Amino acid sequence: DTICIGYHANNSTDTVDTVLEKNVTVTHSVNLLEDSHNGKLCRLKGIAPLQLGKCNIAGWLLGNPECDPLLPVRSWSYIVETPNSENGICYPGDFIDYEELREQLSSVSSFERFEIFPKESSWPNHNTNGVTAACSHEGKSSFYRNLLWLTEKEGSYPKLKNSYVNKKGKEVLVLWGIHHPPNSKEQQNLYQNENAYVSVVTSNYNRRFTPEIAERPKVRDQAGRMNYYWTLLKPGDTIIFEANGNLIAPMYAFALSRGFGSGIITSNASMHECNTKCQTPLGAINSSLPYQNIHPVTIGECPKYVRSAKLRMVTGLRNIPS
Amino acid sequence: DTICIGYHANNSTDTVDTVLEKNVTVTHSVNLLEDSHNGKLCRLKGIAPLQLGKCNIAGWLLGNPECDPLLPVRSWSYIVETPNSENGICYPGDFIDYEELREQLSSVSSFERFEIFPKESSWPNHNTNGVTAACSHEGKSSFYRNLLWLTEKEGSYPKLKNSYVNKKGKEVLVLWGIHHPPNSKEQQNLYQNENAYVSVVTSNYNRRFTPEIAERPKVRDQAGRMNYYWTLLKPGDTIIFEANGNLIAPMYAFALSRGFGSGIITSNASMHECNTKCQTPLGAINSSLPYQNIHPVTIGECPKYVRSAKLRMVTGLRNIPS
Amino acid sequence: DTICIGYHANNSTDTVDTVLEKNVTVTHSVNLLEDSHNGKLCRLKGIAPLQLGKCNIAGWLLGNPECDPLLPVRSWSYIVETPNSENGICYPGDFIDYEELREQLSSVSSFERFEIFPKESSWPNHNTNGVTAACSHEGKSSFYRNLLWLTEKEGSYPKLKNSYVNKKGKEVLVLWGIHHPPNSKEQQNLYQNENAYVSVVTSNYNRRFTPEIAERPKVRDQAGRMNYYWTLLKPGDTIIFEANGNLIAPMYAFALSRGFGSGIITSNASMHECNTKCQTPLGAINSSLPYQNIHPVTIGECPKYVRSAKLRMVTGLRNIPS
Amino acid sequence: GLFGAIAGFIEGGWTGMIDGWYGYHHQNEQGSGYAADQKSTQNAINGITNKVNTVIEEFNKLEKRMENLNKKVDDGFLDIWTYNAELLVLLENERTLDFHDSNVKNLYEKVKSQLKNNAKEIGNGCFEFYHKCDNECMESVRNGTYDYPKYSEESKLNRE
Amino acid sequence: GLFGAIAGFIEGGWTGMIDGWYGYHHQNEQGSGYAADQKSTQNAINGITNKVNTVIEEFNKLEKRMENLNKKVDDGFLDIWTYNAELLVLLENERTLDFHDSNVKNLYEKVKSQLKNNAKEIGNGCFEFYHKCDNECMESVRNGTYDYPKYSEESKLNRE
Amino acid sequence: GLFGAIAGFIEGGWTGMIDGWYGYHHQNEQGSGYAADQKSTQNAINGITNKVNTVIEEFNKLEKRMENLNKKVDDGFLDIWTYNAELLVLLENERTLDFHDSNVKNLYEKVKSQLKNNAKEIGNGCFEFYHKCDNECMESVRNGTYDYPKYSEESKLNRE
Amino acid sequence: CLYRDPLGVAGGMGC
Amino acid sequence: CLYRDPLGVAGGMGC
Amino acid sequence: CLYRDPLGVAGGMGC
Ligand SMILES: *[C@@H]1O[C@H](CO[C@@H]2O[C@@H](C)[C@@H](O)[C@@H](O)[C@@H]2O)[C@@H](O[C@@H]2O[C@H](CO)[C@@H](O[C@@H]3O[C@H](CO)[C@@H](O)[C@H](O[C@H]4O[C@H](CO)[C@@H](O)[C@H](O)[C@@H]4O)[C@@H]3O)[C@H](O)[C@H]2NC(C)=O)[C@H](O[C@@H]2O[C@@H](C)[C@@H](O)[C@@H](O)[C@@H]2O)[C@H]1NC(C)=O
Ligand SMILES: *[C@@H]1O[C@H](CO[C@@H]2O[C@@H](C)[C@@H](O)[C@@H](O)[C@@H]2O)[C@@H](O[C@@H]2O[C@H](CO)[C@@H](O[C@@H]3O[C@H](CO)[C@@H](O)[C@H](O[C@H]4O[C@H](CO)[C@@H](O)[C@H](O)[C@@H]4O)[C@@H]3O)[C@H](O)[C@H]2NC(C)=O)[C@H](O[C@@H]2O[C@@H](C)[C@@H](O)[C@@H](O)[C@@H]2O)[C@H]1NC(C)=O
Ligand SMILES: *[C@@H]1O[C@H](CO[C@@H]2O[C@@H](C)[C@@H](O)[C@@H](O)[C@@H]2O)[C@@H](O[C@@H]2O[C@H](CO)[C@@H](O[C@@H]3O[C@H](CO)[C@@H](O)[C@H](O[C@H]4O[C@H](CO)[C@@H](O)[C@H](O)[C@@H]4O)[C@@H]3O)[C@H](O)[C@H]2NC(C)=O)[C@H](O[C@@H]2O[C@@H](C)[C@@H](O)[C@@H](O)[C@@H]2O)[C@H]1NC(C)=O
Ligand SMILES: *[C@@H]1O[C@H](CO)[C@@H](O)[C@H](O)[C@H]1NC(C)=O
Ligand SMILES: *[C@@H]1O[C@H](CO)[C@@H](O)[C@H](O)[C@H]1NC(C)=O
Ligand SMILES: *[C@@H]1O[C@H](CO)[C@@H](O)[C@H](O)[C@H]1NC(C)=O
Ligand SMILES: *[C@@H]1O[C@H](CO)[C@@H](O)[C@H](O)[C@H]1NC(C)=O
Ligand SMILES: *[C@@H]1O[C@H](CO)[C@@H](O)[C@H](O)[C@H]1NC(C)=O
Ligand SMILES: *[C@@H]1O[C@H](CO)[C@@H](O)[C@H](O)[C@H]1NC(C)=O
Repeated sequence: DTICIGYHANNSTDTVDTVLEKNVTVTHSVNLLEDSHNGKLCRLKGIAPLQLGKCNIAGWLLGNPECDPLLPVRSWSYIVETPNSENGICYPGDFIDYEELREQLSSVSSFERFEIFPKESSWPNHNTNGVTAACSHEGKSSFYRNLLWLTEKEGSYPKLKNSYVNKKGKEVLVLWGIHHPPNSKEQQNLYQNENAYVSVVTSNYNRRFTPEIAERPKVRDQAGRMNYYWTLLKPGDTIIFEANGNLIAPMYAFALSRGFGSGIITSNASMHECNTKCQTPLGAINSSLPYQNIHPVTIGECPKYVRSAKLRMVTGLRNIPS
Repeated sequence: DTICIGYHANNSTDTVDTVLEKNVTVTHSVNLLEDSHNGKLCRLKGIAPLQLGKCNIAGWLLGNPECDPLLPVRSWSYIVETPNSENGICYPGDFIDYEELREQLSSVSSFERFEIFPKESSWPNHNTNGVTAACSHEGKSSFYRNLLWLTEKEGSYPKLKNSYVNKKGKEVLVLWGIHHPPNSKEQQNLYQNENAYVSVVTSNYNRRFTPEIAERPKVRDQAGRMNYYWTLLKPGDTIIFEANGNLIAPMYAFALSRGFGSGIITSNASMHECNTKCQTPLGAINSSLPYQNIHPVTIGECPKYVRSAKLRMVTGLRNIPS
Repeated sequence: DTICIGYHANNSTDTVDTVLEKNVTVTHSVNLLEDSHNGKLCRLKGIAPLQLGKCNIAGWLLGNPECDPLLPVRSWSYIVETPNSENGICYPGDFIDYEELREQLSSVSSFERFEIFPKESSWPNHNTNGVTAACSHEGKSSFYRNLLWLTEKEGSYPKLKNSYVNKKGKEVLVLWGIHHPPNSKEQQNLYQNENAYVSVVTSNYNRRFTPEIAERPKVRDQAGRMNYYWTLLKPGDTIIFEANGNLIAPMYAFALSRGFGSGIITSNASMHECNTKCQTPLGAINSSLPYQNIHPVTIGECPKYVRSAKLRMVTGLRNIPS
Repeated sequence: GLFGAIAGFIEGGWTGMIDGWYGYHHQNEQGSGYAADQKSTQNAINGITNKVNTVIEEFNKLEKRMENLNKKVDDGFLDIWTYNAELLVLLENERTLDFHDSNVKNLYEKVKSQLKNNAKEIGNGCFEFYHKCDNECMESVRNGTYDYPKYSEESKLNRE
Repeated sequence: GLFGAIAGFIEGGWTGMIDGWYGYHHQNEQGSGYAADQKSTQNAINGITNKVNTVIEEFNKLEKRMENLNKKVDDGFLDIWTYNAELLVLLENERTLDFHDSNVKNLYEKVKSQLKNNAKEIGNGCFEFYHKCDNECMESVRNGTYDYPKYSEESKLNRE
Repeated sequence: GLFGAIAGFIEGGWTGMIDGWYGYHHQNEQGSGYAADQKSTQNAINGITNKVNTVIEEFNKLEKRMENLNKKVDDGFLDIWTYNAELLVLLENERTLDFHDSNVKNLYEKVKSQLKNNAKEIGNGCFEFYHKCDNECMESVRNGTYDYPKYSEESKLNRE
Repeated sequence: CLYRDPLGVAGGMGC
Repeated sequence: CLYRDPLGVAGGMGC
Repeated sequence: CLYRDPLGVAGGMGC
């Protein structure tokens, strides 16, 4: 009669590494690394992302005409640019502190787009119908939906002053532009005053702008330029615009709501009616395991990105069947 | 006759965690985590902190009248602002490169406040008695103790030029202001010259300033503004002020001594006659253990901050009394 | 008859540390820490570094005359400044965005220095022979080799305009200067026009400059100053210079080739005909071990810097000879 | 392995022991078969479960320095977490295999300590009884209640 | 535990052994009592002491990117050091308990190796002598100087 | 040490065993000498080799905040990597010494298990045979092919 | 059908 | 009263 | 002359 002590073996082919030995076959192991994605853009907490498509953040917020389908979207779980996000500033120029503006939008989960200065009541004694072929739409010259090109009327551009008081209970993003014509003749044809100025002031913002006339290498058929500026008007505060030329005035502004856990990613993936807790630019990934090697850029409740190709912990025994 | 081998047990209720098991009762253990503070602000190496109280760094260094009790303090182990640190710039405006100035002060362990430009000998043919209700004291209009409001005298503001040579053997912090009146009438009433300029130059600093007249939303009863500027004048170098208007001139400046291990914290705690090696904004903490979970902001020789609620190492045995 | 089980001992004096015990003598161990250097500057992949010697990056790229031996060097494995790297801006002034320029050069592995604007054909009706004693050479007044001091001719400084189209297939670094004379008399003697301007524009760069006349504390015998500016002209783009005074014009520019693994170090070590995979400012080091304690600044394929004085792993046994 | 049992003096595992991680094979007149030690298997599952749960818990063109600092931060954190993840898994895998080895060794020694000189220790994990050990006897060995005095006389006669 | 002694074949600890971490209980005609093994206790204190000593050694509104980079750095370092602290303590606690287990196991085996077949090994940490073992005999066992030939004949007669 | 053999029941090492890490010393009528156990030595070299291979795989004056953030990043990474390097080496050194201890212990137990009561276990790593064990016999012990039944009768007579 | 294995670190145990 | 325990990793040992 | 030790973690073994 005999009794023997022994241990379990099976047909597992799982392998793990240790410090003393590589590729040990074991009876049971656990993968610790998410290493697949579903190739889709998905909702977070039931909320879809804002897909800018062929537009970038500048084209969206200025209202580049080619971005009209974006205008009514009011809330999103993250912002998606494409490699094709080309429609931005259609009249060439510099977007001042653009990267800071993107950083601000990265924590915005919704906003209200509203008329800060109605077109036909805010700027008496000026023309408000300026368009340009650089911002075309339907093969016709057009302009930013959220700004307004003020020009002389009846050979005169009187000094203007207008103000807006923020009674939204939320920060208001205000954008405007300054036109820099290529030569003095265009300056006088558009704004009459050669030594024009613009002033924009809040309680905690102030800047003066001048025509800065200069002939530039042409971009999109324009020797002149338009610079773009923004500020965040805090609740209760007033913004004041003063000008005798060159102002590309605000028309629509944005009352901002802040949220946690948003961001901006660039992705070639398509939206589907899927749901995830963790989105990457390649696709959605699961969130149960501690690590992932799909992509360093993630949105949501996500595993930690690592470079590892394999992370596998043994739970069972060294497997020695026979 | 018998002999048995065994091990110690006792009445310890200490518990520790391992990888295989949680909450193991052991005969002896050591806490590795400082998890209490004394609720006080304390001295470091016998040196008390500078308590700005109701003032911030701007109010202290400009000499906002409400900060007069701070004027004679010459050395400190760290700088403490309160949630009530409100008295700062009393005449509204922008403090240019303020955050860099705070960063500089974070390594200053003492200074000498001295007269760089005596009031009644430095600015002949100008008035030096300008005050404002925005900087009130004893219910009377007043002004920064370290600056001087130069205005026209007998209907004239002649061009001024003065210089100071740094013979302190140490860097000298020089602060000044530029006044931007709300309208041209105040500009001419105060400084006579409508197209006034200010020039401030050292060997490695140069800046020109202009009136920048503009009507702003009122802050503290002022439609005008005052911007504040600073530079560090290196030993042996000269600073030169030139102006025909708008200069808020330096009167007192600071010869700086640098030290290691200082900093700026915000705290609601009160000073006591206690001594520590490690100060946090909640209170002083001991320094013997490797980790602490009281606060990430520390001054002195301190344990490392961690999020952990418990860090306890077993030294004795698994405790199995019976 | 007997048989015994036992283990190896020898005359090793190697010691290692464990968690329970320090200074354990073992029969064999491995050093994990590179702790010596060869005291030399060496080649990387057969390519020598650029030794700026007594010049800094500014003196090299502007062509300070005292840096003439550097002019023909076209490729390098890293850039070496010395504690004696003094020859830089010889006419005093500010080098705008200098640190960003250094950062750009840190990834340049070669360039082509070429004439962007030939001296005697680019600026008709202006003198091109301006020199200064602040930039002396052979005891004679001289000037930057890569820039050109344009001055009035026959009592006149007509408005100039010239352009360069980048057909290099690579980014072109363009440098220029703006002169700020000490007083209005020198301004008119040199450039005739008191209200002079300079304009520099590319497609993605634009800046206007003015004389900014001001008397400064003298540096290198100069009450005036010269500010230095640069931009990267992308392939296919055009740079345009326009001026009626004060322009220190580009003459030579640099077509840049980018590489990985370069950098800028400061070193007192001398070049030798040696080869390494890892260079530090103290000397070259080997690359076989995982860690090194020679210096945190390294160029090449290098071990990781640590503060440790000893890192030694036991491979053999606790050594108990007897 | 560190404790000498798995891939050691017990050279291989048992595909026939399907119902646990460690256990027994017996042979007597009533037959043969495998039986897991359920107590040691459950205890090991508890420990490995706790171990697994413990493990599973833009810049513009003139801002290149800030861009490179951001990249240094991202790359350095990634280096550290890749290192931490891979090293913890290697170390814990070594410890898990040694834990199983220890569990087998301890079970073997518990049987050896019950049987004393009422069985011969072969050295491959097996014991050959010096007395007839029927199913109740085998179960007493597996359950830690083996009665050495009951069989000592028969065994001493056979051990001779 | 890994070495099978603590909470293993020696099922519980001794509140009566107050003067050390590991040691002995004896019973003979002269009486009974607990005695720490002072050498193994002191050695363990030395090792645990070395282990403990080893363990105990603003932005403005247009600078949000720099503020967030600073926060990323602070948060990432905090994550890493919280992880490092907690993991080192878990790993070292496991190793400390296994160290104590090993120390008990080694002391048990040292006694077993001195006594050989002059005592019967019960399996609970205890040995029952086959000879009378007075206080000097017990002390020789505790001090590693037990004299097996001195008692082998008496023991063989009793073991029979 | 954890497994009790090195600097334990085998008190010291052998400078005379030059040809391996663990092994044997014998004495019989034909003479004496040291011989490494080549299998266990090679296996240990393989493991330690895998372990070693596993281990071996400006700002301007108005930019002080950015300069200090850069320094915080550099200093924090340096602190972390110095800690990681030193701790991994301490932990792995402890494990290496315990690995060698285990290897010696396992070799000792393999010999003990072959010899059974055909030899007397002294307790210092040595066995004294109850039968004459010539060079072929010694080699069979070293190679794991010792034939206990061949010598059991002679040994039982001498053990008496 | 024998063990409490809520994480499934072991297999089905034949049942 | 028995051991050198300068860190006090063990208790008072009854003395 | 006895072992495969490509890293040289052991000594010369007397040969
Ligand atoms: C690998 O082994 C598996 C079993 O091991 C278990 O599972 C693995 C993953 C691991 O956790 C181990 O630790 C576990 O022990 C195989 O899966 C089993 O396959 C068998 C088939 O042989 C299944 O069984 C049958 O179940 C039927 C329904 O209950 C019974 O009717 C049937 O009885 C007949 O056959 C047997 C002989 O097998 C006779 O003795 C009877 O008298 C009667 O004639 C069997 O009992 C069992 O259910 C499976 N278990 C699991 C957990 O899946 C696996 O085999 C593969 O997978 C199964 C599902 C089928 O697809 C097989 O054809 C296939 O080979 C092994 N894999 C490989 C590649 O060999
Ligand atoms: C927990 O146990 C403690 C003892 O264990 C030691 O300390 C702990 C922390 C740990 O390190 C263990 O490893 C150690 O072994 C208790 O503390 C002891 O309490 C006893 C009281 O019973 C104290 O003793 C007395 O000391 C007096 C002065 O020397 C003696 O006169 C007295 O003798 C009389 O009583 C005894 C019976 O106890 C008789 O046999 C005598 O003949 C005589 O009549 C005792 O010897 C001892 O000094 C304490 N040791 C320490 C280190 O403090 C602890 O008990 C608590 O703490 C003590 C201080 C008192 O407040 C107790 O009332 C109290 O219960 C235990 N704690 C709990 C909660 O039970
Ligand atoms: C430390 O020990 C070394 C040997 O241990 C080996 O190497 C070390 C590093 C470690 O890896 C251990 O694990 C290894 O086992 C010494 O090096 C050896 O020295 C001896 C000298 O005694 C050398 O041997 C001689 O070799 C000659 C050529 O083959 C033989 O002719 C000679 O034979 C004569 O001498 C012997 C007595 O030694 C007689 O028995 C013979 O009959 C005959 O008369 C020897 O065999 C051996 O080659 C060396 N091995 C190595 C690997 O270097 C080392 O000694 C030092 O180093 C050597 C090189 C010489 O410089 C010695 O003088 C010197 O002391 C030890 N070091 C110290 C400080 O003691
Ligand atoms: C482990 O297995 C993988 C895949 O089978 C193989 O690529 C690798 O080389 C193996 N490593 C070793 C050390 O055998
Ligand atoms: C996520 O896990 C589920 C199972 O819970 C699986 O079906 C799905 O494919 C996983 N998703 C990805 C992208 O791997
Ligand atoms: C450990 O004990 C604490 C407090 O007694 C309790 O909160 C926790 O749930 C316990 N954990 C386990 C695993 O029992
Ligand atoms: C610091 O330690 C001392 C004992 O050394 C203790 O009395 C004091 O309360 C501790 N301070 C805090 C804040 O815990
Ligand atoms: C270890 O040895 C070094 C050098 O011999 C010595 O400086 C150090 O103090 C020693 N440490 C201990 C704990 O003995
Ligand atoms: C690098 O290693 C070689 C041996 O491979 C050695 O000769 C040389 O001195 C080493 N260099 C330094 C700087 O230590």
